[PDB]
Amino acid sequence: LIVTQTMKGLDIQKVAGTWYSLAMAASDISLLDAQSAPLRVYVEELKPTPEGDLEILLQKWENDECAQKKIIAEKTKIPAVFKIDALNENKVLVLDTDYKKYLLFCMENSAEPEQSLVCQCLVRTPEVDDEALEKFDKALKALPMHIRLSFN
Amino acid sequence: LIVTQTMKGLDIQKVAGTWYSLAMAASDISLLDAQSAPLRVYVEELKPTPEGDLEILLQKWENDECAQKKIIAEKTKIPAVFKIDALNENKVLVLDTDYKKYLLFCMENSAEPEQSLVCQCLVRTPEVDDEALEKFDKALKALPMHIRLSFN
Repeated sequence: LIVTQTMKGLDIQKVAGTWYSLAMAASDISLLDAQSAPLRVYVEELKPTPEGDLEILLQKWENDECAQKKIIAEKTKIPAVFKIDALNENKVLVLDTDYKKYLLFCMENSAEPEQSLVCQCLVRTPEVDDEALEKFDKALKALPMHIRLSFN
Repeated sequence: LIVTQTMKGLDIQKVAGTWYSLAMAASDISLLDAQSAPLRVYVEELKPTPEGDLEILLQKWENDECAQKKIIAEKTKIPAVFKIDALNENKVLVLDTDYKKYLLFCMENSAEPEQSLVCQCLVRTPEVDDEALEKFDKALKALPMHIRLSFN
């Protein structure tokens, strides 16, 4: 990705609160094949830390259960780009957000071969509104997504 | 679906030959979740029978293997609509085909609650041409597809 495709003037403190994963897209089928993929998560909550970092509350499908996992994304030199300092490092890219309604973000795997990428459209409330989905779609044409999910 | 969304003037004898599954879409995520779903098949070949019926050579993911399954779709009173006379009956709807390049078809589950539906874009040769994908996309806007796959 590029620094221009990311958001500009992002205020991490305004993304706080709960969010709902509405749609999912991925560059490689496998990445979201079954409930399988390690990138097949659902953002439940976003909590920024005073030092500017990003705490993310996810939920996964684990052993017929809905597992809660908490991972922290560290602030990098570039805004809207966060790093999940793990054995396998991941970068959380925030593309666009109005803070109030939607929030589009992606997770990129560097270690992998080409560009393992996965994005999510997050809505504040599960309203019968579809501006978020639209914004999502427009923001994904410029990317090679091979799988596309939309949730009930 | 409706008799107008199906093809008109379809010549089953011209669809003979081999085909490749290029893209997949489904009305319900589950239907194509992992290699899982019973509708997660890949058309390898289409062989029409003299009596007008349709023999389909599929391949599935079975026990870490690529299983070959042959099912026959019986000719119904309406053209481009075929029935897979099974315990669980299924209807194979052919939407549009130029016989030479692409072929768009869907599989609908009647027994299910609402409208279990799954469609495939089939190409003759895996060319670097994308008219088929386009035709596929246009033919799916008028349908509630929640999952969308595209193969390497």
